[PDB]
Amino acid sequence: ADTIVAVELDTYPNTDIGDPSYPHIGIDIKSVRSKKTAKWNMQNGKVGTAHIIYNSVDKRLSAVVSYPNADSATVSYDVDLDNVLPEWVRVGLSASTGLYKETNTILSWSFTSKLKSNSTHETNALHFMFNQFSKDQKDLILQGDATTGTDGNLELTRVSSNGSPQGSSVGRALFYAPVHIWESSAVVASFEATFTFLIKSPDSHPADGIAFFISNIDSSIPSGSTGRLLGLFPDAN
Amino acid sequence: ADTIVAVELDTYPNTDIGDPSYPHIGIDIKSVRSKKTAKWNMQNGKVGTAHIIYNSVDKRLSAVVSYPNADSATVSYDVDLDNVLPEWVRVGLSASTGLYKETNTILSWSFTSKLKSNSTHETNALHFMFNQFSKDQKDLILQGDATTGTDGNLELTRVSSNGSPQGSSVGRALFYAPVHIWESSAVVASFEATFTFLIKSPDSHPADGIAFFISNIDSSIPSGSTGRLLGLFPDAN
Amino acid sequence: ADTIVAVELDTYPNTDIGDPSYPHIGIDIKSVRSKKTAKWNMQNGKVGTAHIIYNSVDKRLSAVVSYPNADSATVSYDVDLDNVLPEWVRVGLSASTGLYKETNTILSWSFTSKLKSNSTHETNALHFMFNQFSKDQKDLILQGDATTGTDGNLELTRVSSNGSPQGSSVGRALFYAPVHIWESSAVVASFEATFTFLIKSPDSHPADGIAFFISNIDSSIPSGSTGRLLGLFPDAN
Amino acid sequence: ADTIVAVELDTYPNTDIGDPSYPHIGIDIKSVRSKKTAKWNMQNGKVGTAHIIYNSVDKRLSAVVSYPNADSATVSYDVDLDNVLPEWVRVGLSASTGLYKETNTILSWSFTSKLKSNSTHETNALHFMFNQFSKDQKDLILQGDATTGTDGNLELTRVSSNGSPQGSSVGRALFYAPVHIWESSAVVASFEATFTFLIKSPDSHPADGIAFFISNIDSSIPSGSTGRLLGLFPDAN
Ligand SMILES: CO[C@H]1O[C@H](CO)[C@@H](O)[C@H](O)[C@H]1O
Ligand SMILES: CO[C@H]1O[C@H](CO)[C@@H](O)[C@H](O)[C@H]1O
Ligand SMILES: CO[C@H]1O[C@H](CO)[C@@H](O)[C@H](O)[C@H]1O
Ligand SMILES: CO[C@H]1O[C@H](CO)[C@@H](O)[C@H](O)[C@H]1O
Ligand SMILES: [Ca+2]
Ligand SMILES: [Ca+2]
Ligand SMILES: [Ca+2]
Ligand SMILES: [Ca+2]
Ligand SMILES: [Mn+2]
Ligand SMILES: [Mn+2]
Ligand SMILES: [Mn+2]
Ligand SMILES: [Mn+2]
Repeated sequence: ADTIVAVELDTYPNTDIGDPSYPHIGIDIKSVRSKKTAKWNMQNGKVGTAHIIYNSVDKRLSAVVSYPNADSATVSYDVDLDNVLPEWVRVGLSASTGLYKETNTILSWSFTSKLKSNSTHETNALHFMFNQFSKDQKDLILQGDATTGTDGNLELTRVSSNGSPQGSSVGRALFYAPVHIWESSAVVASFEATFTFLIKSPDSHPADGIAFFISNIDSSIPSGSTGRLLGLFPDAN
Repeated sequence: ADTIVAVELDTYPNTDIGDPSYPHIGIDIKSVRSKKTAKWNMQNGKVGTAHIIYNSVDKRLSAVVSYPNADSATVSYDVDLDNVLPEWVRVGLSASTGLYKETNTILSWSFTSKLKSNSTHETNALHFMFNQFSKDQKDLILQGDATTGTDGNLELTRVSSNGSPQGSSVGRALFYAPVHIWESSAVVASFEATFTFLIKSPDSHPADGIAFFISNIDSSIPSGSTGRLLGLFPDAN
Repeated sequence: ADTIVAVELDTYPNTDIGDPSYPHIGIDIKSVRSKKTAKWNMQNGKVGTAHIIYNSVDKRLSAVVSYPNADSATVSYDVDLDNVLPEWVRVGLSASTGLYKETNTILSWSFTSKLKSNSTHETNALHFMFNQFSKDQKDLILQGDATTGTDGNLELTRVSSNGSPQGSSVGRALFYAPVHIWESSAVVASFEATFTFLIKSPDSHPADGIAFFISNIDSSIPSGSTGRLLGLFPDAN
Repeated sequence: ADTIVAVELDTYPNTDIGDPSYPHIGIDIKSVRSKKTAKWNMQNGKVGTAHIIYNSVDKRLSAVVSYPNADSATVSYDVDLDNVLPEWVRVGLSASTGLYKETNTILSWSFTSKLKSNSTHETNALHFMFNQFSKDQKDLILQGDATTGTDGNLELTRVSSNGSPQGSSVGRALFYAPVHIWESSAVVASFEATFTFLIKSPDSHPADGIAFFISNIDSSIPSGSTGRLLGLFPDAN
């Protein structure tokens, strides 16, 4: 099984699996049943921004999602990631559709990770920024239905030539290099991620969502994870 | 005026104004009587590192002070800086000596503040890093007894040619440009500061401390702030 | 007299002062008569980008100006800036109008300067990024007619409430802190600047241009520098 | 295949394959016979720094190698990397020993590449910084005899437990993620690399050198590349 820590932007309430009865953002620690959720006023067809931050001193994972001239939704959860994740991890973006569907377009993604060790002036850092995706983006491992390059964007799920999102799709984009997210002798370890997205549905209920995730480096899409499982979990427990 | 938020590295216990009876690190929100403290095992004559972090989503000001392969001291306090500080501030380093003394040497100092406002990708940022200070450090406002260029370092308090710290000294170094640390339409505002210091005392009785502070842009050393007031407060209330 | 090194985006050919007979970009070392110029196809009413770069190893000052889906114009000049400029300098943007006029709007500006000294891991750095300007931008010294905050933009020259650029205007925006652009013991000193602009004229010939400049820290707009002198030079020699 | 661009720090003169008869630094464009060299006063047993820079506007690859307060060696060569390299590359460090030997220790390594494309503000960037290497450095591909974690450093060639370098050794360390160093619609593409090394030889006769290189992503050490071929070339043509 993979170890997944994710920040989900869930557009479809699967009441039967623990979702709140509204679009929401949530912190998922190894289960799709979010440990904390916040009401999110998703704006169909508009470009939004999600900011995710964590540092080993506060041990608080927080995320803010906003649309220009709208209020933000923010959710935080106290978690000591050194007890949940392996030392080396891969980071990525995941999305899915099921009966209902929506485009899960990523227009930009940036990430920064820093390990500041005990003997200062011994920081290790990794930062990558994507403001354009190209047709053959060799630094991204694309899984499932994910593709790059259409209008210089990353399409996490299948969308037809005429712009229509397809149902029962699931895809993930993971950055190629392993990330050292924590290490025993660091006095401060922190990371921040930011991505802009465009979710638009034709049908009355967009589904299923987008998630920022951190996993074991060899993670792959689980069998049966389309729909409500966001291409992250094998079951809904 | 002046409004001060400071992270103090207090080496002398002034139990009459609320200090614990041991060297400590504390978060000072407009008063020398720290809102939160943590015991600090100050190592006389060794170079240590202080890391200060804050972000408006968590509204938690945290500081870590370590020495190469020694345990670190950490202190955190929940505070919404938008309700304490002006929008525009100046950041700096302060130090003082009283009847007892020590060298308050700064070997490097860096700071970073970022404001990610409402609109997709509209970020404002400021970053400066000094790993060596020159005799004519034009981008620093030196107040009191602070000098630069002695061995490529910043001396916040008076030291004599022979390397001996003087009593009743106070000095502060402020970065020249005003900093926008908060703004009403920012989705996320955050800052990080790091500095390495060397506190050395001829006898085993150092006083008074070093402090990283954020103040109104027009701040100047208050009268009588040597000693226990760290060059920061006018009184001990 | 001030010492000015500038990269001009000149929209009006003042043939009588040495300009080429077309819009052009040029490297100005202490004189408005550019040491090198390149033909520039200015696109009225479109947002463009200028990138300026220099490093002490190559001692080449280069600038590229482009508009999306258009060819860029680039100009380079070999100059050892340590022999032209003071060690400490202020950097800014300047613009002017004369009989003919245009808006000289800056939508974003970012700058990075680094001094890497001999004993490595002793780099000094300064970076600031502005993607939004506010009504009271305290970290910018505005000179002449320059104002900030209209649509979160920096207007270097006067433009009426109804959006009309005015003639005989000149204004400059300089970053507040002095910049150390070179120093005797650095093994590498480099800087890069980037700004996006929107120049639109109602009249048949926009004038006069925008310039990125580096000057002595106390520089002020010279008397008679509106029009063709870009608010940078006292005469046209 | 393989296509190699490298900056070599050559400590042993192989006058038969074109080396000057002194230790030198050189720019190698697909051949060990450097296109340009500069004399290097290699200081046995001291830690030195190498800085490599390149930007597509000037199309000039420059390198500076210095030692604390000693004169630096500089070498520059005009080359359009878009005509030599694939779009996607891997960057790494290489070293070898032959009949004579030395330690080829890397103490820190950082790299930064940025692509500023046509559209206002659409920049892609990659930055990694290693100031300490762990035994399990998962984001580095180690080829040959290179190992990490010995004292927090990268040993590119074989050293014995007692600190003695071995002959006929070759090893390379490549950053895990492919790097986009050039792209057809980029207005500006640039990269900077810095690394600190320590070359120590038991006798006063070190060989063979260390080299920073950029290659096709699938590059592996060529057969017989120990010694003078620096683990980079198959032959000496
Ligand atoms: C009706 O159920 C189907 O569609 C929804 C919405 O798309 C998914 O959440 C769910 O997994 C799938 O089984
Ligand atoms: C005994 O007092 C004096 O010396 C101590 C230590 O320097 C200071 O804290 C104090 O303000 C000053 O009055
Ligand atoms: C016709 O001349 C006037 O207008 C032009 C264009 O605006 C300026 O360059 C010049 O300085 C001013 O004297
Ligand atoms: C005399 O030769 C041997 O040793 C030298 C120095 O190590 C290498 O350059 C060379 O390739 C190898 O053949
Ligand atoms: Ca759901
Ligand atoms: Ca005290
Ligand atoms: Ca002109
Ligand atoms: Ca050789
Ligand atoms: Mn959910
Ligand atoms: Mn105290
Ligand atoms: Mn001109
Ligand atoms: Mn050679």
